Amino acid sequence: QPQVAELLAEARRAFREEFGAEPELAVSAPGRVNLIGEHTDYNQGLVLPMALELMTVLVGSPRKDGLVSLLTTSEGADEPQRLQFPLPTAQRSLEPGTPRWANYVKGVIQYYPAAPLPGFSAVVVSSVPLGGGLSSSASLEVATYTFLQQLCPDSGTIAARAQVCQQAEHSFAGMPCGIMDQFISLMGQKGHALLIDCRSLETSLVPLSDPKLAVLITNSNVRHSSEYPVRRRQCEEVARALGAASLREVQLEELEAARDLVSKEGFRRARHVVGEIRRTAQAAAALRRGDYRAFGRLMVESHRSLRDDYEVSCPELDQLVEAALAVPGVYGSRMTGGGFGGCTVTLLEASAAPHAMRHIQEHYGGTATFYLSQAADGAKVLCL
Amino acid sequence: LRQPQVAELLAEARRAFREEFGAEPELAVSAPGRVNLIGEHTDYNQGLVLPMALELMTVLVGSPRKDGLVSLLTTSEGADEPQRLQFPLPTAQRSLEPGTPRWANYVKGVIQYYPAAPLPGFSAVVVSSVPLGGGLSSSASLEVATYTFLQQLCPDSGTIAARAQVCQQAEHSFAGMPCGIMDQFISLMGQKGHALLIDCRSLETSLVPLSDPKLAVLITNSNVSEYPVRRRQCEEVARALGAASLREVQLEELEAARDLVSKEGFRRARHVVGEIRRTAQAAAALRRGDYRAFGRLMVESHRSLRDDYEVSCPELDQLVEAALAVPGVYGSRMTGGGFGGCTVTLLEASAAPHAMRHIQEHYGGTATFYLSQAADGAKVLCL
Ligand SMILES: Nc1ncnc2c1ncn2[C@@H]1O[C@H](COP(=O)(O)OP(=O)(O)O)[C@@H](O)[C@H]1O
Ligand SMILES: Nc1ncnc2c1ncn2[C@@H]1O[C@H](COP(=O)(O)OP(=O)(O)O)[C@@H](O)[C@H]1O
Ligand SMILES: OC[C@H]1O[C@@H](O)[C@H](O)[C@@H](O)[C@H]1O
Ligand SMILES: OC[C@H]1O[C@@H](O)[C@H](O)[C@@H](O)[C@H]1O
Repeated sequence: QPQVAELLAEARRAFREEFGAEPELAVSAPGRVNLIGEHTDYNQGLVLPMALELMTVLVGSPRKDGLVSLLTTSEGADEPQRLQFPLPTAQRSLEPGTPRWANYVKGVIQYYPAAPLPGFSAVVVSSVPLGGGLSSSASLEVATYTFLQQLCPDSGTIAARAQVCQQAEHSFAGMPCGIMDQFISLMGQKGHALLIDCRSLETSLVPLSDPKLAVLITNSNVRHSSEYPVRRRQCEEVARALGAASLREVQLEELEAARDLVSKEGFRRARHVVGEIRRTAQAAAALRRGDYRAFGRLMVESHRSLRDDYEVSCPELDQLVEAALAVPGVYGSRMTGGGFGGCTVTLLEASAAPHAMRHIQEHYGGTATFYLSQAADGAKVLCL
Repeated sequence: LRQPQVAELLAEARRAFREEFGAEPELAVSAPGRVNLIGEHTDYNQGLVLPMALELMTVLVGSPRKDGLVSLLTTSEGADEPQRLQFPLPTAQRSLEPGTPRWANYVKGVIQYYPAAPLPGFSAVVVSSVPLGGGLSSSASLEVATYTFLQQLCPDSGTIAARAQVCQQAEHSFAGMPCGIMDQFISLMGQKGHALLIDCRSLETSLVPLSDPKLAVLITNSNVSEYPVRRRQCEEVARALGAASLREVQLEELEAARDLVSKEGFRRARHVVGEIRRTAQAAAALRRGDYRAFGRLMVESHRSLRDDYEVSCPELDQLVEAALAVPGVYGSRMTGGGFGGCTVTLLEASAAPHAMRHIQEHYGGTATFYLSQAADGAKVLCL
């Protein structure tokens, strides 16, 4: 996978060809994979993501124009890959429009809490596959936010940055996500997974640094997204039915006692959340002591839960997981992200990765892409 | 009440570097000081600590040299004279040695133990808003700033923890101060708006949010060793009880071994076992926002540090008592090694102005105040 220096150079060449000068500021923000703890973040639960070596790099310079001039080199983006617009004012504010990819940067600008924000020129380069479930969106948003910090440093907390980037995805991209993706992109540490408590936003670094251990990401290359807001609504319905603020304050037994207060579908939805939250806490402890096969088994429980109770999996994802579990050296595997496509995360012995890639691909009714990634750092400034 | 900003420090550091070396510095770096909310003298006992990084800071600017020489200048007034120094890099033949001035030992030690090569010569000026000798770990601030600087000359491979241990080894061998890992760890690991619960046995770390406009952290500098003796006693008591460190001992088991240790040694161990338990309790109190409970654990810590560990002094005890009389104050205690230094006070934000007035008026000396938030750890500054 491409490294920051190679990407930074690509962004510099493109900025030169496009604007005639060298960029003055450089910034990067990684993608992410969730090892376990799915569909718990908007339930104030626990998550265990790690930052990927896949990355977004932004280079640029301030302008006197009050204008924003943007260029992205990613081919999978909505055309046109270039866009320019004036800075928002108290009079007129930015508006979500076309091209779609620029809405992510527009939103971060609109909700940035510091002033005065100058105009700027910038080019975007990325090794994060757009729409593949590794949070290219969050990578883009956090990169933009980190870039704006160079033009106009902010005062508030890191959590505010995550919430600023999340607000943008809500209002300008129309996707009501949780804080997880933005948070891991901001808070990742290389050679570590990040156990995130989405109620208190307290953070715990769980070491992930074993040359014998590999994390295999498999993209199903499918994306069937309209049920995510439906699941979010169901969980809230069950929390009200039980007189609770969120499903995090609910454990299985209390859910069992109140079975008749919620719908049958609602009960299965809540059962995943309550069970995933505990599975996540168990996986963090298992990972601290190096119990990889225990962690792998918790990964498979998560997948079963996501497949049957939460119903956000799909045949492609299910087929990928089973093939992965047939390969020797695999500790566990499951879908990651929202579901209905996207990627599969697999914990396995590093030596088994080549064979795992061959076996998974051969038993998959479709084209599969693979990324072998280590735990990486979060957003950072790059000195040019 | 006083606190310089990063840009002001960076600008001050370049002016000094320009006046001294004739060119603009090429590299810039920063590393914060620290205040320990609770968990004192437990770190080298494999215990728990709850520090936060301060807005008080060391900024280092410099550039590589072709000389193979190191040229240093610090503008800190409390620094050992002379504040200018030049010396050659360590070689396979001759290695650096702790000499004079004392302050140069901190950078020399980090240089000697830096794990990467080849290290070029460099010029650098140090500026700092951390009071030297005030208990906010200016030493660790200087070391971590240095380490981050050398990473610019020659990036390292290892982990952040490895960087902390290099800076800790430097303080041991070149400063003659057998400290624990806490100060180096927080200077590298701090995150703004967060305290760091550090398990000094396993090095597990938790970022605990500290971001409440209703809550203020008041640091009081009294403006005023025995440390290696305390570390020795703890080791003396741990072997006597057949344990690797005081962390594996609970209060009741220590009472059984009363005849196995000296009277002083028993009191030392009683503090550690109780401080470790208080630190874990204070972190839990913080998660639920129970500031009153957190303040009480802070005051118990001071009592323990004053009576059993005896690392406080009359000035600190006077500052702590005055602070506890102020309404809105949750608790107060000494921080750092002791025998002087600063006092940390958790209080209602609205009470800060009165607390500073009350403490100052009832203190037999001139006191300095810092109203600080949890700050970020070491970072590179792009010039
Ligand atoms: N580097 C980039 N350049 C331009 N647009 C981007 C970039 N990264 C993401 N986007 C926009 O965000 C989208 C990613 O949306 P999403 O479905 O959340 O995928 P992911 O799971 O990768 O975040 C793409 O449709 C794209 O338009
Ligand atoms: N920025 C600086 N410039 C010069 N000397 C410094 C600087 N920071 C620390 N020192 C030196 O480091 C020492 C700090 O020692 P220490 O007793 O640990 O105090 P603290 O509690 O502030 O770390 C001082 O004795 C002083 O010589
Ligand atoms: O575990 C499901 C996750 O799905 C992601 O796509 C979403 O952005 C996150 O907020 C989280 O809900
Ligand atoms: O709480 C006592 C502390 O004292 C400091 O001076 C020391 O550097 C730290 O490592 C820690 O032991």
